[PDB]
Order: sequence, then C-alpha cells, then structure tokens
Amino acid sequence: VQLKQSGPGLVKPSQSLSLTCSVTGYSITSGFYWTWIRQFPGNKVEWMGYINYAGNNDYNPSLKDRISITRDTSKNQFFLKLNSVTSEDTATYYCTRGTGRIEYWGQGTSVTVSSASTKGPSVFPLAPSSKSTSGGTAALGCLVKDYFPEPVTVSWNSGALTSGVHTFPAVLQSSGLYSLSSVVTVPSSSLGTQTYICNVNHKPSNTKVDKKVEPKSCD
Amino acid sequence: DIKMTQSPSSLAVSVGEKVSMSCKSSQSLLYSYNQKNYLAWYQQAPGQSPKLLIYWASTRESGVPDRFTGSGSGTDFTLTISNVKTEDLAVYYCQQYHSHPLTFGQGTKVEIKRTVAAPSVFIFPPSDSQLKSGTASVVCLLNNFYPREAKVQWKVDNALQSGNSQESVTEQDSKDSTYSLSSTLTLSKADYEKHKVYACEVTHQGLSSPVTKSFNRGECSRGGLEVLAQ
Repeated sequence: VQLKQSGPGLVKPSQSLSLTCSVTGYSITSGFYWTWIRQFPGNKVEWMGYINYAGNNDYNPSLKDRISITRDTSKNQFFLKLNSVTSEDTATYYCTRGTGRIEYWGQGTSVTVSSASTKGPSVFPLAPSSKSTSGGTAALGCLVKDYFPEPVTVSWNSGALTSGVHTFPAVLQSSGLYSLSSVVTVPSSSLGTQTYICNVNHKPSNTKVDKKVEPKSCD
Repeated sequence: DIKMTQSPSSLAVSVGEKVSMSCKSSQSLLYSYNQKNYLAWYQQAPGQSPKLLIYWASTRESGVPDRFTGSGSGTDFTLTISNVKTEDLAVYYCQQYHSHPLTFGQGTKVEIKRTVAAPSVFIFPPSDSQLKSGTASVVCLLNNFYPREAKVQWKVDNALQSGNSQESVTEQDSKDSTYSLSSTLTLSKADYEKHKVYACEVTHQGLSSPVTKSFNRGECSRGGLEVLAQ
C-alpha cells in the first residue's frame, strides 16, 4: 500500500489546517485505522486520531474539539482538519495505516503556523576554484537564501548527481527568512568538461530555479 | 494516559558493538488474557518517516534483521542492537497501543563512533549576482569530519567577526559516519567592499594545528576569462 500526502505547508494562526492522504494498493473500507500522527520540532511524536474502515473516529483528547478526520471512499482518500491552530501545531504531519502498531507511513508534510508571508528563494552559486580544491577534489554548491516557509528541495543535474552531495539543514536568519547551502565534491579534473546545475524547488511559493554553477579563477 | 519514558536520550556506539536501550511505561502494557505486551519499536533514520521494527514487544517485522531484538514485559522493555552497522544511525521510538490515546516515547538517538577524521576546508567568495543585490555571503565548508565538535572563526583584515555568521551541520552520514558543516558570514555590500582579506580559521581534533583558508576581495575572475591572462 502507498500513502501520498498533500496540502498546504503554511497556515495562519487561528485558521484551519487541512491535509489529504491518497491511498493506493488497498481500499480504506477493507480494514485498518487510517491515522494521523505528527512529530514536533524536538522529536516528540503525538497520535492525533483515526477514521476506521467503517467511517468511525477516535481522537486524542489533547485535540479537544479542534480535530476532524473524514474520508472520500470513491477517491480512497482520508483527510485531516485541525481548527484554531497556533505555533503549537507546527510539526511534520504523517498519514499512516495502523492496526495498533503502525506499519505504513506517508512521506510527511511540514506544516508551519505563522502570520509571515510566503517568499521564494534566491539562488547564488558557490563557485569551485583553487580556494575550494583539495588534492584532486573540488567542492561547489548553491546558496539558497531568503525563503519562507520550509521546506525546499535541492537536486543536482536533475538527480543524476547524488554522490558527495551535502544539503545542509536550513537556518532561520535574523530577518525571519530561511537560508541553506547544498554542496557537492567532484573530481577537479571534471570542472572543465562536466556541467553542474542545482535544481531548487520551493513548493510553498511555486518557485523552481535551475542554477548553473561554473568555475572561477582565484589568484 | 500511559506515559512512555525512553531512558537513554542519546548513546554513541562503535560499529560491530552491541547496545541496548529501555522503554518504561507508566502502566503495564501486558494483557493477562493475552500474555502479550502491546508495545512497538520504530526506527527513524535522518530525513525519513519512522519504520516499524518490533511489535508485540519482541516480534520482528518482515525484513528486520535478527540483530534487532526487543525484550521485556509489563512496564519494562528493552531494544537491543548487536553487530551495529553504520546505517543503524537513527532515533528509536517505542509506542504503546495498550490504551487510547496511543502514546510514544520521546526517542533514543543512536550515534555511531568512529576514528577521527579531519575536515577538508573550502571557502567560497560571494558571487557578483549577490553583490549586485546588496549583500555578501561568504561560505566556509568543513567536509566529512569526525567527531562533530569543531570551531570556525571568521577574520576580516585580521579582525575577529562575531554575531554575523550562522552555522549548519548535516546529520551523521549513514555510510562513513562523518559530519559536514557550513559557516556563512553575511555582510552588506558596502561593508564587504571596505575590506580586503576574508579568512575562515578551523580548529578540530583531527588537525594538529588550525587550518586557515582565505581570499582577497576581487582576486577571483569569472571562468573563461583566464585565456586573457595565461
């Protein structure tokens, strides 16, 4: 079975969070508890509730009267709605299929509760040069600066380049916007002949950027 | 509610060794009629969702190797990992499904110990693209080092910089158990143009003496132009 999540990653305080889980490989009416679980910054994990195969619910009492879990059997989808959110609801949200234990998990949706507006990143090159070459290895990268909210994804050469890549955790700047770098080490002898492009996707702002990173001469 | 307490908040273990962690519940998870404990163990590797390891306190999921062993009964439980491998890096969670609401422990983070590895140090001047926008970000990369502890100091014309940089560190690598770290110095364009020497100095256990990488403002030229200088 596959659980594929969708829904916005930014919610304003006192508004409602809505997420969707699309199930394939198994009908949500045949059995099991179709379950929402969230994980906070700091790693605490909280069971939120389920809708079961018969359409009935159970919820964590910690979510008082703020939560509704519904379904659409014709699309094989189930849904989370969480009302009146605050910064205490910022978390990664997982849809899951459970039977006491939780065997199958969705990929997770990062949800940020904030009044701040979405903003797409600017992408700048970290150009390889003698200043970033050790032995026969050169490092290069992309600086992905000034976006909000999390997350961004970065690939290199459309996913053809994975070995030696380090995409750093974002840091929140004093401006209240995130920034990260993604770097990769490659043979210094490749710099003349291999093209290196970082592909940046910021889904919350619908921003996609391809940045070609070319060498520099430093001396 | 049943409160789950995972005892070692984090532990460090070398490849090949054997390590154990405990999960204590505020009420017994053992059902008499069943003589089963309603407990599960999960493994959450960096960047991934939790993965079911053990259920009924000691039954392995399909595909889980025998070196993962859950034991205990009632209110005292244990996860043991033997023949530790580099890819065992993760947060391990316990979960009771004895009563509702279902509740989780807060996790035991398992880190891998290995031999010291000195960082490769690389520095990146700001791009003309960014300078045109009014800001200069200078990036210092420490690549593939162990242990995680490291010290990066920015100097601009030999003045130590403080308060104007931020660091980020990767999770431990699942193959070679190293870390990488970035330190990014941010100045206005006007401030950047007032100075010449930009230096990142790195101190680390694998470096018998500190390593400095530096450049002078303006000493770099776009790739391709070197045919006019060589």
